[PDB]
Amino acid sequence: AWPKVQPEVNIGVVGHVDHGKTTLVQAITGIWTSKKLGYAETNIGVCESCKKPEAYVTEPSCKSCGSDDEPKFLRRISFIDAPGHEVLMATMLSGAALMDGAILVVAANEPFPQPQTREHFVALGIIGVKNLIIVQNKVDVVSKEEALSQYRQIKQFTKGTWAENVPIIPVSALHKINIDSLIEGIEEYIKTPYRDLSQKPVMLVIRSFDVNKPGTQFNELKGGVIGGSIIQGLFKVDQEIKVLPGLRVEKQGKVSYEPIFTKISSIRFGDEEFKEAKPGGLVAIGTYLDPSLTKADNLLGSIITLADAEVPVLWNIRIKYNLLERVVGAKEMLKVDPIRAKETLMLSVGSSTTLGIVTSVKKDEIEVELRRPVAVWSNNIRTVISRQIAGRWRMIGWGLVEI
Ligand SMILES: Nc1nc2c(ncn2[C@@H]2O[C@H](COP(=O)(O)OP(=O)(O)O)[C@@H](O)[C@H]2O)c(=O)[nH]1
Ligand SMILES: Nc1nc2c(ncn2[C@@H]2O[C@H](COP(=O)(O)O)[C@@H](O)[C@H]2O)c(=O)[nH]1
Ligand SMILES: [Mg+2]
Ligand SMILES: [Mg+2]
Ligand SMILES: [Mg+2]
Ligand SMILES: [Mg+2]
Ligand SMILES: [Mg+2]
Repeated sequence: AWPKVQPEVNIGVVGHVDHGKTTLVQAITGIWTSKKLGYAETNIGVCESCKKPEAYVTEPSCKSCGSDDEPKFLRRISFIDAPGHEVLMATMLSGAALMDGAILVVAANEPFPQPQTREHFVALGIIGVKNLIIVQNKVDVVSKEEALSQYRQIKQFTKGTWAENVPIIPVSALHKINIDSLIEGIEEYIKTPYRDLSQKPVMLVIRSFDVNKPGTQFNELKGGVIGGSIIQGLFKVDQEIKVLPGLRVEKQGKVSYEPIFTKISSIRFGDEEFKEAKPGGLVAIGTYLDPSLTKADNLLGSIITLADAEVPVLWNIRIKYNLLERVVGAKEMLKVDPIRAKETLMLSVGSSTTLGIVTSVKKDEIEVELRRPVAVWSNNIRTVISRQIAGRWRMIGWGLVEI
């Protein structure tokens, strides 16, 4: 049979709203994710007797190509499908911190390139998720020649760009057409990255919940669960951990943050239990925390490390920054203005997003006073910078958080 193992790689699914991201994930995994960020897993195998791409399978069966032989197991993979709506760009940025590679979904029956087609694309480039496949979705609704016409636009768009040789794979997610070619492309272009498991364990938090059913007996109350993805190193059951920045405290008009210390009581990927958690997949860390602390994604944006790790938790940061020429996600083309002092910016760092006031601007560096602190677990940490333009937070640049 096939091993029951954790997913070993995270594939983002991004692109403009309604282009078919969620349907594409369902086409691949059989799972419909109504949750955003959405999440789903599948095993991937190959029938070694049969010809490709239909040799690739997402279940342990080669019936569809003749064999009663079991297909060779290749790996378990995970999809993170980001929301496409322009107002949800911050959520796309959080999710991108979790991605090892991405699929950019482009609807074949809409004029390319749409605003979030562009914004998601450049966001991926900035944060370095460059193992990209471009998927031309909804080909079922246009003629071959119309699809090809857009194909050459996509090629024109990526030319002269880091994505110049990114593959473009046409499919119908809704009617499940040419999905085998996408799976073959996933194996070819989105390899599982090398993981240095000696690095200090860091997990980025995107969810937290109280898993207790209603009216549950108080002696019966399970501890809080925290969901996210392990970004480096690995965690084990019964490891002493902390959540950073942690818990916000009133005290009584002056707000501060206190690290939350706890212990890993259980580890879970999907519905399977494990003893360890490594990079790849969305992990649910069980803890001894009061469920009231982890209710309703309360800890989104936090990180988790071992209890004794040294981690700066900063209310002021220095960023070595670069601005985009123009505001890519806007409908109307707009040039980005230089950072000005005393202007509030939105910073995405890991899975967190937080507002700050610019206290210093230089050609290559800004300093900002944060409304809430961020945990900075490493020296070269990419941040994405957004400005409120048009009543809406728009990506305008990026930087390195300098410590
Ligand atoms: N005709 C056709 N419709 C599709 C395809 N994929 C998605 N859709 C439809 O497009 C709409 C938006 O799909 P959805 O996956 O929710 O888009 P998302 O916002 O990017 O996640 C839904 O009505 C889908 O049924 C496709 O391959 N062909
Ligand atoms: N590690 C761990 N995860 C749990 C436990 N109970 C629920 N989860 C996880 O928490 C999430 C929400 O579960 P639900 O509240 O829908 O039952 C799921 O990802 C599930 O796997 C648990 O006892 N230990
Ligand atoms: Mg969706
Ligand atoms: Mg499957
Ligand atoms: Mg197949
Ligand atoms: Mg990555
Ligand atoms: Mg067609």
